[PDB]
Amino acid sequence: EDVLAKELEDVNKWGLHVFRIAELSGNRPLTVIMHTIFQERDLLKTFKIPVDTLITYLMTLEDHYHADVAYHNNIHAADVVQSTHVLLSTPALEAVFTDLEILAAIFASAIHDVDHPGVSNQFLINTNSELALMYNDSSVLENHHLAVGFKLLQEENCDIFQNLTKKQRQSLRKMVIDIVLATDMSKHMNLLADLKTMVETKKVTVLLLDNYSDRIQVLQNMVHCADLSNPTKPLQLYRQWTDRIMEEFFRQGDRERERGMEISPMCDKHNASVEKSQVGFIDYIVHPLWETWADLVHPDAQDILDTLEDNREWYQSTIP
Amino acid sequence: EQEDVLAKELEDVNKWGLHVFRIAELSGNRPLTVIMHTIFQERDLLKTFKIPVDTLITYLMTLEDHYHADVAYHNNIHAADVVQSTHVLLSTPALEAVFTDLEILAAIFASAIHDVDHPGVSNQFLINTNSELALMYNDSSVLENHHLAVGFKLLQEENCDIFQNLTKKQRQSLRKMVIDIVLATDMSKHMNLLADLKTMVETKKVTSSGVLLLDNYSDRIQVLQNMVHCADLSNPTKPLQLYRQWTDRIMEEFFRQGDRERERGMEISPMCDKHNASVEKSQVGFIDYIVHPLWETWADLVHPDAQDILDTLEDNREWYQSTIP
Ligand SMILES: COc1cc2c(cc1OC)[C@H](CCCc1c[nH]c3ccccc13)N(C=O)CC2
Ligand SMILES: COc1cc2c(cc1OC)[C@H](CCCc1c[nH]c3ccccc13)N(C=O)CC2
Ligand SMILES: [Mg+2]
Ligand SMILES: [Mg+2]
Ligand SMILES: [Zn+2]
Ligand SMILES: [Zn+2]
Repeated sequence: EDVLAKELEDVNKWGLHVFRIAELSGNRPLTVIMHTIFQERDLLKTFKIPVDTLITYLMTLEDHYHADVAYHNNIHAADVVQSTHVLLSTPALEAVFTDLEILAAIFASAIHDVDHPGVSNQFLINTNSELALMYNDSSVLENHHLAVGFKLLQEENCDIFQNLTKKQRQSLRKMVIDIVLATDMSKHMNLLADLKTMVETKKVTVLLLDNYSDRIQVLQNMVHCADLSNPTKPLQLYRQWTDRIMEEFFRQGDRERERGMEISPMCDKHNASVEKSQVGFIDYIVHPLWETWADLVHPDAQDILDTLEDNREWYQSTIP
Repeated sequence: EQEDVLAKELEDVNKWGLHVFRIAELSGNRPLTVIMHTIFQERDLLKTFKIPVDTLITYLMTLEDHYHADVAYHNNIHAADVVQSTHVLLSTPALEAVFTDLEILAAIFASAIHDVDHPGVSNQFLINTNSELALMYNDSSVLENHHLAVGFKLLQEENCDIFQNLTKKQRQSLRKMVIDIVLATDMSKHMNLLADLKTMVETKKVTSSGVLLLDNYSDRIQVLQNMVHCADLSNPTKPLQLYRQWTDRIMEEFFRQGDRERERGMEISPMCDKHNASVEKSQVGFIDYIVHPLWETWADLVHPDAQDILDTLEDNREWYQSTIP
C-alpha cells in the first residue's frame, strides 16, 4: 500500500502508471484516482463534498463498470479522468473554466462509459437490443452511461452534490450531459469541425472564450481527446490499450459473424491487422484531433503530440 | 344500431372536422383503433404491407390502452385526432404521388404513437421534479423519446407486430422515419422546425404535375415532420365546437399541473395557474405566436389546398378575441 502512494504523485503527469495503480489498489483505480484528483484540485472543500460520500459513490460507480470487459472498464474510466485532469491544466487556458466547469468535466469523465457491455452502438442498434429500443437508436450507450451515473447518486450516502445550490446542480447536470453525449463516435467529425473553427477564430492574450457555447465545445473536445488519448501515452501503456480494445472488438465480431451480420471494421479476427488498424486510426482520427487540439493550445501539449508521432512511427515499423 | 351510427360517422374520415368525440363514445372509447383501422382500409395498407387484420386490431387496442384514460387532453382521443388530421393532410393535392406507401405508413403510425403513455404533465415539469423519465432521457425530448420507446416496444407483444411482413430494409427505413417524426413533436424544436419550413417554402420546387418536388431524405422527412406537427397543433383550425372542447381539455391538464407545481413550491408554468388564468387571451396568444405562423407557412407550401383550414383558424382567432373585451 505505500507503492500506491508513490504511484499517485504522477497524477499531474501524462503517462501515469494506471495499470500498476489498478493492481496495487485492488482493482480500484477509478476510486483512488478520483479521490486524489479531488484533493489536488481542492474540490471537496470548494463544493463541500463529504469525503465518505465521495468514497461510497465512487466505489458504487466503479462497481458498475464490467470486470469482464477488456477495454471499457474501470481502468479506462480512471485513465480518462486522469487525462482530463491534465488537459484542464494546459497553460493555454489557466484558471479559465469555472470551478463548476472543472467539476463537470471530471465527473463526466468518471461516468462516461459506466455499465458498458463491450459492444458498439451499431451492434446494439442492429441487434434490436433493449438499450437501442429505449434510446431510439440515438447515442444509445452514451445516454445509458449518463442515466446510470446520475441514478447512482440516489443510492444510500452517494449524493456527492448534496451541498451544491439548486442552480449549481442544474448547471452541472446540463454540462455533464453535453460532455458525455459528445463522446459518441458519430459526433467526432462535427466536434472536430468546430474545434477547427475555434482555432481559426481564436482570441488570446492564452485563450479567451467568452460564450458558453464555445467553452462547452472546448470541454467536449477535451474529454473526447482524453477518451482518444491511448496512442499519445508512453508506448508501454499504449500497447496494453491496443491489446484490450482488440480483445473487445474480436469478441464482438464473432457475434456479428454468427448472427450473419456484416462484421464491423477491425472486428474480424481472421482478416485482422492490429498494427495497420492502429496506424490508420492515428492517421484518420487521433492525429487530426490532437493536432487541432495542439493548435488551439499552441505550443502546449507538444510533448503529448511528440509521443503520438513517435508511437505512430513505431507501429508503422512493425508492419513488414 | 350503435354500430350503424359509428359506421356512418366514419364515412367522414377524409374530412377536416370529423366528429372525433362522437366516434370516441360510439366506439366504446376506441377512437384510435376504429379510426386507424378505417384509414388503413381506405389506403389499402393491409394489402400493401400484408398486415393481418387481427394483428392490426390487437396492436391498435394495446396501443390505445397505453394512452391514459384519466388525462383530459393527451389521451387516445387526441391520438385519434392527430392520426386522422395527418391522414387528411397527406391527401392534399399538392402532395399527390409524392410520398411512397412506406412514408405514408410511417407518418400515420408516428401520429398514432406520438403521445402514448403521456402522463399529462410537460417535459419541463418532469425535468424540474427530477422524474424517473427525465433521468432516463437526460432531460432531452423526455416525453417524445418515451412515446417512441413504448410505441415500438408494444409491437413485440403477442400478435402485435403489424410490420411482420415488411422487408428488413423497409423496417429499418420505417423505424428511422418514425423516430425522426415523433422527435419533431417536442415543443423545443418548433422554432427551428418552422424556420426550416419557411426556407423550404421560399425555395420550393414543383413538378410538371404541379406537386411538390422532394428529391432527398432531408426535404422529404422535413415535410413529414411538419405535417404531423401541424396535425398535433391543429385544434384551433377545427370547427369551433371541436376547438372549444380541446381548449377545455388542455386547460384541465394545465391547471392540474399548476396545482402540483403550487403544492411543491415551484413557479407555476405559463397558463397553468387557475387563480390567475385567462383562457381566452391564452388561446389568442397561442394562435398568434405559434399556430397561425405554422399553419400559414404550411398553407403556402401546399397552396391553395389549405385555404379553408387557414380561414377557419382565422375565424376562430377572431371569435376568441371577441370574448376578451
Ligand atoms: C487503443 O486503440 C483504440 C482504442 C479505442 C478504439 C480503437 C482503437 O484502435 C483502433 C475505438 C475506436 C473505434 C471507432 C471509433 C470509436 N470512437 C471513435 C471516435 C472517432 C472516430 C472513430 C471512433 N473506440 C471505441 O470506443 C475507442 C477506444
Ligand atoms: C387547445 O389549445 C391548446 C392545445 C395544446 C397546447 C396549448 C393549447 O392552448 C394554449 C399545448 C401548448 C403548450 C406549449 C407548447 C406545447 N407545444 C408547443 C409547440 C410550440 C409552441 C408552444 C408549445 N400543447 C402541449 O402539449 C399542445 C396541446
Ligand atoms: Mg464511450
Ligand atoms: Mg407530444
Ligand atoms: Zn471511453
Ligand atoms: Zn400531441
